[PDB]
Amino acid sequence: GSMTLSSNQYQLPLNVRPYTTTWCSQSPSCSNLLAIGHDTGITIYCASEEQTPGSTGLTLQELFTIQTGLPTLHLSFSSSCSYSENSPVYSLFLACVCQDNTVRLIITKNETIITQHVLGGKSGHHNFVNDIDIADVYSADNRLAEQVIASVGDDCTLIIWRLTDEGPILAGYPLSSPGISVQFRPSNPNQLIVGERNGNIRIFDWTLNLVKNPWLLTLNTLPLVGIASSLANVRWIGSDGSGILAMCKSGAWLRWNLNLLPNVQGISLFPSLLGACPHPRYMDYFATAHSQHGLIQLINTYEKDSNSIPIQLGMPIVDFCWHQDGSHLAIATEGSVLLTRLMGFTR
Repeated sequence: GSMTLSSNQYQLPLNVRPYTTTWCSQSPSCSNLLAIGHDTGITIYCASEEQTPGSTGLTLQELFTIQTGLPTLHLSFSSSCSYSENSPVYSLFLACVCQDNTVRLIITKNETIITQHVLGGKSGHHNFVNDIDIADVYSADNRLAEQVIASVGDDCTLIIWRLTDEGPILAGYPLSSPGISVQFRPSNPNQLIVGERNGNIRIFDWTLNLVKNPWLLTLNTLPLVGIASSLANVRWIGSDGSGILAMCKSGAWLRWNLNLLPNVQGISLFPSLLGACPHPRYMDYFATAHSQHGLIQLINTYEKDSNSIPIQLGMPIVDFCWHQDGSHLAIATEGSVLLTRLMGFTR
């Protein structure tokens, strides 16, 4: 089944290859900002309402480009991003992964990198970094105590990198196979979830008091089901992280709510190289792409036979993400970015 929608497409400069897309949802004032990581940096767009009469849909305006000089492969905005008028200035805080296998915190005034912290050499990952996330930690004082960056790689380690009122604190934790996803728990920056290539799913409170088994809980997709039987990503679902959604590269997906099996399982119409993209408002929904062919399936976890395919492009999809409003998707192709509004989520 198809879906009613409208899409605008914006050409990227002919020499610009995109790698990653993310909305600045973590910060309320900046939630209309879209970042595209590409081969020489990060380009920031602002989504706003169209000016020509009779268009409730959003348009995209390119703002500026943060120069890095090399590919940016993964990217996450922090909750400290802010905007102020009076010459308007965006103050951005971005965690990212670059082609040199560094994990970074990039702090900006519009395009200008005022401060940059770079984790590389011997302190950082010793192989490809596959994913990154960032969380802001506030103490009993209610001020910003720490910014915490988590990253996982093919060196089979999880790195926790805290930038404190004391300076940096670095910690590495061993995994049983390459770390392919990491995400802090919504509403609980003390906890995170790690997906491993082999199907292991680590839940971790990094603040408790290194060992071989620091996890609170390890789930596992392997008995319930590079491209194989597992695993593309795993994500928290719900405002409080009351659920977990895991997606294998085959398209097999699993959901747990928080006899010892998952609450529900299924399989996407297509393989899922990038993994699942959970809906930001309706926890029963997630999107998954056939990235090489340019298809996106929208799956409702409690309604099987709902073969909903809102998107077919006839060209590969590089990455995609939901806008916080839950109606728009941003989709990067090899030479463009699309802004797509699904009318059924309207709103």
